Order: sequence, then C-alpha cells, then structure tokens
Amino acid sequence: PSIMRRLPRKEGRIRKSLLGSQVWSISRSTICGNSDLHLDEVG
Amino acid sequence: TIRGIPGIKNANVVKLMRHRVDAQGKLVRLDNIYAIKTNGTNIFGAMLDDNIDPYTIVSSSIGDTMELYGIEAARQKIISEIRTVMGDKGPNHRHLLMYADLMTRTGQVTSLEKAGLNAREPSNVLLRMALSSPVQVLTDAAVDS
Amino acid sequence: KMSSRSGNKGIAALALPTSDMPFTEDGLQPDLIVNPHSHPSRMTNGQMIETTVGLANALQGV
Amino acid sequence: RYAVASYGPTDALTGQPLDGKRSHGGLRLGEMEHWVLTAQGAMQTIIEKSHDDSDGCISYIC
Amino acid sequence: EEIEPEENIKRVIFFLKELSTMYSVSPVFTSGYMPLLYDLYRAGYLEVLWNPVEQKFLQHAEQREKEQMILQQVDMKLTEVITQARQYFKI
Amino acid sequence: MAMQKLFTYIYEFIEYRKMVLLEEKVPYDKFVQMVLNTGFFRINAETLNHGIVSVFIFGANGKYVHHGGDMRTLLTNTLNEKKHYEELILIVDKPVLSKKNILDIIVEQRAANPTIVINIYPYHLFCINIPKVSAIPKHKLITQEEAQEFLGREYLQPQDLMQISASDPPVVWLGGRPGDFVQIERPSETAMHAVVIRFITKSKI
Amino acid sequence: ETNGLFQMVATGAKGSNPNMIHIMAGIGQIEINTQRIQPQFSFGRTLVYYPRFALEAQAYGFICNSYIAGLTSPEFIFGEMNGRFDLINKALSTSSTGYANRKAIFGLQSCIVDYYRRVSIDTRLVQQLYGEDGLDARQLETVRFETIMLSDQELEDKFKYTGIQSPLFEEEFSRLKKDRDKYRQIFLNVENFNFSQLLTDVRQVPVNVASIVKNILLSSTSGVLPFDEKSILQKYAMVKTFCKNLPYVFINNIQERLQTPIPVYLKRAASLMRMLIRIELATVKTLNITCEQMSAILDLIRLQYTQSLINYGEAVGILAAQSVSEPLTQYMLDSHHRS
Amino acid sequence: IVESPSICEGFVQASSQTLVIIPDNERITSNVLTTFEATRLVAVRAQQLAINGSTMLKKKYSSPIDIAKQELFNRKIPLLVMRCIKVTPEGQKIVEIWNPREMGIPLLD
Amino acid sequence: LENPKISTFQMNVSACAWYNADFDGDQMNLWVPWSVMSRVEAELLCSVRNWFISTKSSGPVNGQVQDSTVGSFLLTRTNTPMGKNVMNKLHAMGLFQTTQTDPPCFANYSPTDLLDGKSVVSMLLRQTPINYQRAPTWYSEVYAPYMHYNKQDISTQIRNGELIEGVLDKKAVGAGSSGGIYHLISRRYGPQQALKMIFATQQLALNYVRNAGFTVSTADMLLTPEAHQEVQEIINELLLES
Amino acid sequence: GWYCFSWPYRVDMNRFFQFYNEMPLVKTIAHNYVIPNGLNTIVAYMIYGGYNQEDSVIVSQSFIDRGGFAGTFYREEKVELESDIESFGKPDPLITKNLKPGANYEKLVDGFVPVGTVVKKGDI
Repeated sequence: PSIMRRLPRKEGRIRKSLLGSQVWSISRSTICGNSDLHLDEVG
Repeated sequence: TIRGIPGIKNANVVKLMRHRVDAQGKLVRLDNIYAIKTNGTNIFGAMLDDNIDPYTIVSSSIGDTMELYGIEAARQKIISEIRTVMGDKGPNHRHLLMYADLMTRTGQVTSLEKAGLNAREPSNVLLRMALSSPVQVLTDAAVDS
Repeated sequence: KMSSRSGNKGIAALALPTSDMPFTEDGLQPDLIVNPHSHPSRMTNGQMIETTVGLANALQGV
Repeated sequence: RYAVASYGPTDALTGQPLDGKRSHGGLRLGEMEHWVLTAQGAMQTIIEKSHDDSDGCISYIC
Repeated sequence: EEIEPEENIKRVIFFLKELSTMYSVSPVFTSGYMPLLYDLYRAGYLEVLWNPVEQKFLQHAEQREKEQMILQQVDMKLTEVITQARQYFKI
Repeated sequence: MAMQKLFTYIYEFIEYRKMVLLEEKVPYDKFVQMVLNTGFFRINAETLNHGIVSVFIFGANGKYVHHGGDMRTLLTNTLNEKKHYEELILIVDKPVLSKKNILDIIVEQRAANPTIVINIYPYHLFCINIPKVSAIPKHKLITQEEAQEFLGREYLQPQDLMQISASDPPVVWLGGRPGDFVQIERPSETAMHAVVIRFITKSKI
Repeated sequence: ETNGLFQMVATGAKGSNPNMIHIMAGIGQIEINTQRIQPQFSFGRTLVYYPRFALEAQAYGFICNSYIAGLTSPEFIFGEMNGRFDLINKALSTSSTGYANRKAIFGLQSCIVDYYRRVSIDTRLVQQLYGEDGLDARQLETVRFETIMLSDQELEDKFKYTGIQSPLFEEEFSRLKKDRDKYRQIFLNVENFNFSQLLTDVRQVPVNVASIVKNILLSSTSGVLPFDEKSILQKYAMVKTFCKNLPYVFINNIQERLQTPIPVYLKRAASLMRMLIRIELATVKTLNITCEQMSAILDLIRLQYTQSLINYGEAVGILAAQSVSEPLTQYMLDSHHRS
Repeated sequence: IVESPSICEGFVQASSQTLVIIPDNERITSNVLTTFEATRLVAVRAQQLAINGSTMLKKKYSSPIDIAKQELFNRKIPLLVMRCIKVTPEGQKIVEIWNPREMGIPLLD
Repeated sequence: LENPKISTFQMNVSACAWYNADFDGDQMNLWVPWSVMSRVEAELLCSVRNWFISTKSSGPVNGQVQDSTVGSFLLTRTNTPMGKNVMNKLHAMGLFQTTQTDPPCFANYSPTDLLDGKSVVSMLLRQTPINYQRAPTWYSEVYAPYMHYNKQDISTQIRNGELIEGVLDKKAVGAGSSGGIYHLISRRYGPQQALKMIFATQQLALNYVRNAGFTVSTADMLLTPEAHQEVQEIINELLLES
Repeated sequence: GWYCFSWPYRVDMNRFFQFYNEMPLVKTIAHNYVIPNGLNTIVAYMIYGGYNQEDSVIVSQSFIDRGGFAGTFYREEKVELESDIESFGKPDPLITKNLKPGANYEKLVDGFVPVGTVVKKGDI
C-alpha cells in the first residue's frame, strides 16, 4: 500500500471519489411498462 | 517501381454522381461519371500523374491531406471522415465541427489522447491528471512549477 | 422476470383479475399475455411451434 | 429495489456514503452522470447531490 | 434612447397594458420590441400583430384568471377543513 | 514527374505572389540540364518594395543536399552579394528535409542573418497551384490595423485566436510571416460559409 | 389484410424484410466479415461434415433452409458462428465505445460557449461562432430552397415580378439570382473534396419562413388584395431592410438602433437566413399580404431566429462528444458486416 | 547574474480588481435572458423568498417557486445579471450589467 | 402508486427512447430534488420536454412504439376484412375515454351513425392543426407487384389537423421520424404539447385494438405447399449458378 | 425450481425453491437427465391495453394466487464470537452501551429470536 496507488485506476481517488460520487436520497428499482402514464410522468 | 505509383496496391473503377450547371443554368445530376477508387493513399503520387485531375484528389488520410494541403483542408477531412464512420443515423453537423475545430486549433492535427491534451492544454494539470495517469502528470507539474 | 424456453425473457407488468383477462368462446383464458411484437425481430420460431404442438397435446392427452 | 435515506453509514476516509444496498449506503452518481448533468446545465443539481448529499464541506484557505 | 413606437406596436402595447392587470405580463418600452414578443409568445397568443382580434384573447384571459381564482379558493377551503379535522382527530 | 510540375508551378507561385521575374525564362530541357550539371536551378524575382527573392531548386541526387559543406558555402556565397535580399526559398526533395545536418546549416545561416527569411520546402508544395485546390479554403493576409480593430471589438489577444504555421502551403503561397493574421473564408454545411482569422506562427523547420 | 407478422413488418412497427425471408423462405449465405466461412478445420475443411476442398456451396455457410422448416446440424453450426459474433460485438459495443467516449469528453469538455457565441478554452478560441451559425441543435428545421435546382429561364419565370416597371425589382431578382449562384458554387466545391456528399437543395435552418407566411395567410380574413403600387414597393423596402439588419440578431437591439458596424463573421452567419427570406418573401410570393401583415411576418421571423440561438455558457464540448460517441455503438455492433 | 529570490516576487495573493461596467449603449450581449440565466434568477429568488418571504407580488401563491416565476414574469424581481466580459492584466474587470425587468424572458407559463 | 404490492418504476413505453431502455430487466435510478434551487432547475431545464427534439440528430426522439404504430395503421386503415373500417357512435366515444384530454362532442350523431378511423383521429388533431403529406411506410414498391394496395392508404395527407386520407404508421407517428406528426406539432406548438399528443394518439391506437384484435401465430409463418415448391426452385437456381 | 431435493437440511444463502414444476407438453431429451423447471402457462399472443409493450408481459392475478411460479426464498445469518470476550444474550438498557437507535430487543429469547416468529426491519 502506498499514497500514490490511491490515485490512478478506476477505483482510484480521482475517478471514484472526485469525478464520481456516492449520494443519499436516491432510489433504484426495476422499470416497468404502464400505458396510462404520460410521457413526462413516472410511476 | 514498375508500371504504377507507390503507395497504392489496388485501383478500382467506380460510378459516382455529380452535379453540373448546364448552358441554360440548370443544375442536373450526372450519373455516367467514372472515377478511380484506390486502396492505399498517395496524394503526391497521383498528383504527378497526367491522367488524373490534381485539383480534385480526395484522400481518406488526415495526415496525408494535412501534409500536402494544410490545416484548413485537414479540418474538412476530419469532418468528412467522422461522418463516414457515423453513417446516416449520425449526429448533427455542428458536432463534427467541434471535433475538427478542437483538433486543428493549434495549426497541427492534435489527437484526443494524452499527447494531444498536453499540446492544446499544457497548463491544465488537474484535467490532465484525471485523464490517464495522475502520478506522471503530478511529478512533472511540480518540477515545472 | 420470466422467460420462455426460446430465450424470450420478460418482466411482469400488470396483474389482472380472472374477470379482466380475455377469454375464448370455450372459456380458455391466458396466464400470460405477451406482445406479438416480441417475435418478428428475434425470430423465436421454436416458441410458436411449441404452442401449436402443445395445444394439440393437451386435448389429445399426450 | 433500493431506497435508503437522507443519511446513513459513511466512508471513514472520503466521508461519502458506503457502496450499494448491502452496506446500507447510497447509490453512485458516477462519472458519466456528471457529464450528462453538466451537458444539461444542471449545476445546482450537482451541488445538491455531489456536495449536500455526498461529502460537501467547508475548506478554509489563507 | 427610444422615443416613440409605431402605431401597430402602439396598439399592441395598449393590449399588453390592458392585459397586465389580467395576466402575468408587464409592458416595457425597449426599442427592439423583443420582450413584448416573448410576452406575446408566452401568453400563447401572437395573433395581435396582424389580426385585430385582441378582444377575444382578453376575454379568454379574464376567464382563465376566473377559474384560477375559483380553484385556488376551493383548495384553500378544502385544506383548512382538512387541517381542522386532523387537529380534531389528534386531540 | 516532379520536375516538370516544378518547372511550371514555381513560375505560377512567383506570379501569385505579385513578383516580377528578373532573368528570362529557359526551356524545360535546359532547366533539367542545369539541374543535372550544376546541381541546382536559381530563379530571381523582385517584390513591389524592390526586395529580391531568390528561389533555389535542388536536385534529389545533388551534392548540396548530401554534403553539408556544399550547402554552407553556397548559402554563404549567395548571402554576401550586392542585392536587396528579403527571402531565399530552398526547394529540395522531401527526404532532404529529414537530414539533420542540412537543417543545421539552415538554422546556422538563419542565426548569422537575422534580417533574411530562410525557408526550406519540399517538392510537393510547388507541384500544384495551391490556391486553386478545391479542398483548400480561401486564405487572405489582413493588415495589422484590421486585425487590431477585430481584436479590440472582440476583447481578444493575438494569442487567443486560432494559430496557423507559416509553413502551411496556402500561407507559404500568400507569403505570410510569423506574427501576421490570415483571414480564411471557408465552406460550411451549416451557414453555407464562414470566416475565421488565424494568427501565423513560426515554421516547422 | 390479416397477417399479423406481415403487418408488424410492413408498417415498420417491428421487423424487416430479411426477417420474413429468413423465417419463411431461407437464411441463405452466412457471411462473416463480407466473406464466406473460411476453413479452420484442418487445411481445407470447414467442418468435419464436409470433405477437404469441398466445392458445394453448403460447405461454406450457405443455409438452404428456413427457420420455420428447421436447420440441419451443419447449418446450425454455421448459424452459431454468425450468432456468436453478435454476442461478441455487443459486448465490445460497451467497453470499446466507453474507451473512445471518455477520451473524447476529456479533450472536448473545456469548450464552452462564451458571451460572443464563440467556443473557447478559458481564453483561447476554438470556434469563432458555435457551429459557424450560432444555433442550437434542438432548434433546427429542415427546409427546402426553391431557387437552387431551377434553370435561369424558370428562375425568371417564377421569381421575376413584371407587375411594376421599377429598377428596384431588377435588383431583387439579381440578388435572388446571385444568391442562387453562391449556393451552387460553394456546395459544388463541397462535393469536390468528398467521396459521395452530393449537393442538396434542402438545408437545416432555424426558421421555417414559408410556414409563417402560410400560417398568417390562412388566419387572415383578407382574400385577393387589389393592386397597390406603394404597398408593393413598401413591402420590398421592408424586406430589404430586414435582411440588412438581420445580423443584429446575434448582438442585441441596442446596436441595431445605433447601426454600429457588424463584424464580417456575423454577416456570414445570417447568409442562409438572408437567402431563404428573400426567396419566401419575394414580391411574387407576397402579393396577397398587407403591409401590416408583413410586419407580423418580420417580427415572427426574428422571434424564432433569436429563440434558436445557442445559450451562453453551454458545455457544447460535452454535447458534441456525446453526440458523436453514441453512434459508435452501432458502428461497433456491425463489426462483422465490414471487411 | 540572476540572484536569489526576493520579496517582490513570490506573492500568492492576487491583486484586487476594479469593476468596469460597460455603458448601456456600448453593450454587445443579447437583450434576452438565456434559459440558464432565467433558471438561475428564479432559483435564487425562490431561495431568498424561502429565507425572507418579503415580496411585492399582488397575487398570492403557496410556493416560493411560483412566486419567483411570477415575479420574473411580472418584471418585479430584485436581481441583476452581471455578464463578466474580460479580466484585463492591468487589473480591470470589464463586465456587463443587465436588468431582467427589461429583457425578454425565454420561459413559458 | 398507492398499491403496496408494486415495487417497480413504471413509465410510458414511448418514454423509453430517451434512455434507450426496455423492460427485459433494466434498472433505473431515481432521486427527488429537495432543495428549492435544485427543484426550480429540474422544472425549467431538466424537464423531459426539453429533449423531445434530439440534441444529437436534431430530430424527434419520441413517438409510437410497437403497438400504436401498428395500432394507428389499423385505426386509420380504410378497409377491414369485415368491410369498411367504420364504428358506431358508442365505440367512437369509447376511443376517447382514456386519452385524459377533454372529450369531443358527439351530440350530432345517432346511435346507428358510423364513424371511420380518419374522423376519430381528426377530432384529436384539431387541437394542434398541422400540415403533413408524405407516403406511409405501409406502401412499398417491393410489396407492390404482389399486393393490391388501396389508393386511399398510400397517400397520408393532413391539412389543418384533418386526416384527409392515408394511414398513420412509422413514417408519420413512429419514434424518431423526422418531419413526422409530432415533429411538426413541437415546432408549431411546443415540445410539451407534442408529448401530450403522443399520449393522446397512443390511447386511440390502443383503444381501437381493444375489440379489433392483433395476433401472430405459427400459420402466419407457413408457406403454402405450392409456394414451398417455388421457394426451393428459386434456391436450386442459385445452387445451379453456383 | 426444486433447486435441491435436500433443501430442508440445508442453510443456504439466496436460494429459491419453487413449489410447482411441470414436464413440458413438448419435452426434449434433456429432461431424461434433469428435472424440468417451470410451468405450462397458457399464453396469449395479443395486444391487450399496451401493458405488454417493449418486452413486458401481462400476468393473471388468479394464476399468481394459486401458486404459479410461487415458492420460498431463503437467507442465512452466520455470526461468530470472540473467544471469551463476546457472548450470546439479550442486552439490558441500563448497562450496555450505544444500542442501535430504533431497534427491537424484546424478541430475543436467550440471545436468539425463536423459530417461527416474523422479524421485520429494525428487529434485533
């Protein structure tokens, strides 16, 4: 383990903690079809 | 070299369509026009041929067009080559200008890789660190102040 | 997620009661209602032939 | 399916939420999503998500 | 340093002045006529420029404001009733 | 068939620069005979400001491109003559451009003469009337005052504009020098044409 | 009239003609990388089921059967050879596209539209005007130009006004004619330095000028107007002045009132819009339009023209990278249909 | 001889700037708010209303977003848009001050 | 969704074109803005109506997909295997009971009066009158020799919202159809107005199929014994030339 | 399907045991060696309301209630101890520290929740 190893790759400091982000107040679920909803509406 | 020009291995005959203003000012499509589509690129080789119109040589090579015609013709070459890759279900034309105008703003055809970014934007270390290799960029930035 | 044996997977979207499902003149009603547009682009002909063969097997009891 | 909270378990080093549903942490707004939000011009949304909801703090510089 | 608009834009700005007390529009006096054009486009009625039928849109705006006020008051009464009932049930 | 193209388009290049020939023309056979015997052919022109431009065309197998001393002594003998020199155009074969020693004599001659523009160019740059190429937009040098007005209106610096090398073929044919501005009118598939301004930078050799 | 499978393909809902042919008639020749099944099974045999140096077309991937009739073992193996390429190229259409997408964005993202509609990198111009027209991709209309394909005789038949004998209308047709020549000259040159990019009389312009004239004529109660010399002359002056002040759309109304000089690169930006307006507001096409209705058309044209302008501070470098790196997914998906 | 570093060089704090406002008649930027600028104005006004709540809107709405939108549409928003044109090396900061009460609003309602 | 047994993010099928999504098992994120500043900008900038027109190809993104493309064809089709494509007043009103727009007026109709699909479509396009005239995807000269095309189905013409003739299919109402019905509505009435008409026209297409039916079977794929002999006789010619 | 014939004897993680399975009406030779997994659902190939678009399906609710594709899903909890430091038992509020907020310790019996009770979110 080294200080500079934390930087480079995808799981590195720059691409995982700075360019990306883990956030609160967010949800994920499988999507589904619903023909009674408008195009600008989400169930 | 025997009976040919260097750089091209195959030379086919194709039918292509062009417009031309008639004597009555009418713009008509001419379908019975034959040309030569070659495999391999040599603008200067076909430049010297007396059977080929030197003014209307269309290469598919950005570097060869840049070498002999300039950066403005290389700008139009990048737009043409991306559009060919993009097919017909491709982006608007103004998105192809953004690639060519960025890649040709320094007078030379820069790339979309680490070497190209270092030429257009040498002093933007943080952007350069994020792209490819932060350790190499950070070390060079410190010594260069 | 459900799937047939021809690789045509799908996601359960709606759950209708027994009186809202379509029914034949003889009272037969589906358990699953799949879009007919799932076939032509994927060419899963084995699923359609299976339904044709399996429909006669049920009545013939084989 | 997943939906967590306004707050929860936090990474010790970065101060960001943990990874995924298994650790009861948050979900990732990765590199490609900041590209889209920047393309749309959604900058106050980036502040709300990448700073207010992830690890935003106050740094004092002389 | 504008001085005076033209008769067509004079009647259009008269229309906007009369509509100001009726819709979310405030007339300005820019030389380029452009904020007026955006206001007319946003109102969904750009037909003042060529067709002298502004009165029907004035009546339309009055009507729409009327239903807006009616719905707003109905919602306020409904929500105060809901609040009082929830207070009653909490007690 | 490079030499035949040079023999016509070098004179077309001279005419395009609005320069008046000094020495009378010779037939093509005599031209190739001189190139074979002497090793180079020399053309002279005079600019509107009476500046003298001498263009040297070097054979591919000449001694001046293989031995650096020959080029050194040739340039030294040409640069100490009683004429109002302003530029020397050295047309050589393209591989000669890759020879480090020849470029070393070129840069040393540049250093020894700070007021004379020394340029070396390949054959292919003078084998077509470059402005007449369809793929090449229309370039035009613009004066310092016009560029200053344009930059003052746009709150711009010369370092902020797009930049084009002085060795760029249309810039070479125009005669642009580093520090100058070239306005380019180019075709467009969005506005049917466009106009840009580029800041000329130093040549690549 | 009753075939469900055919109606799905004929109406474009789902499927294509090769799908029905494969289902019903026959799969045909399996062609990987624009060539038949090369022999990788021991020097001249494509499979163990065919002899060495086989001459029959079946040995090289020609599937004679359809899906509804079923395939044999050798035909299924050849079908699996082509089917596996679809799975392989689909996997590559994610990673390979992602490698190119990220590199494109990191090079282009610094390009931001400034207050001059230029594209720059923090000081340094990348474009003098975004897209060389200063418009947004979401605000473009596909509009045909009438004068392009017409000969000089029928250009005068349709666009020369012979009602009033004034030198003003001689200049109107001359300006119409030399805009026709300029369009032809530029886009024939574009055809020259391209492989198969042909000239088209159809452009993407921000304002559909013809529709605005058509819309107002319908909503107007005035029918066929009587001949009025001053009204016709006044309308021509209004159109000529509007095209002269058209480049001020890119600056503001303040400089238009002051009539300060317009930069050259902004005069070129409104060249297509100037050309279309003079075609659709020609004296022959605005005979049944009052001078008051003409003001509405001019006011509506520059309202839509300003609405289509690109916004200040828009990250157009990310927009271009996303728009160009997305079709690479389909380009990679078709890797086995190319040499 | 280029000698040891002194105190004249090595400053980290950048020198202060003077705000140079372009006169109204010499402005080049458009007299129409962009969607970005209109959105920023509405968001700032809505947040400030959520903080203060003091408004001169004659109509009544039960949300800061609606009040901010109507204030922008009725040209009663107490904000200005400053368009930074250029930062000059000598220290000046040339900007453009635009009043959203006399520009065209691109939004729709 | 008040149903406690629903755990999925439901959306209209015509909205999948924005995200390149489908319902084979895809998962999508969703976060609701809470800050006032972020909530304002979501409504004004990031609304999906702002990307009805693609910033990539400058064309429309949304439209009818896979059931309102074939549903619109059947609704606008001139002739039905059971005669002329008409419907009584009761079934004409039933096509508008789901669109969630204001219902039209059917007072000038007896219960025995017959309405064709063109009239029903017209009552919906009167709200946003446009002008459209192209050839539908239904017509194809590849199919022409072996088909008897109806002369009123190969020319889709709409003036001022009145569908004069022709059928509506992928060319007119399909997703990504440049110059289509919804592209013209967006240019003349706004991208939000075009999205409401996509939903509104989707319901007529789906409500028509509620008793018109559409199916695919194995016999839809089966050549007749005489035509099978013609197919292999064609293939034998290819193998003869080979 | 029947993922294992000895499922009750196993404590497995993320395993689903579907109660009902059927031999296909059109079987293959692969079913001579493995147990078929699925049901012969009656399927209609039709457009019905637009809820089956884009590779979706419409499922009869009655088919769900009767046990169609219904089964039991298993998870395991394997917790270890530190030798002589930790122990299994119900904590008490007045001695133990930093108990989890909003927890439910009353369901523990001698350190473990008894078999057969329903444990929901927040329960220890």
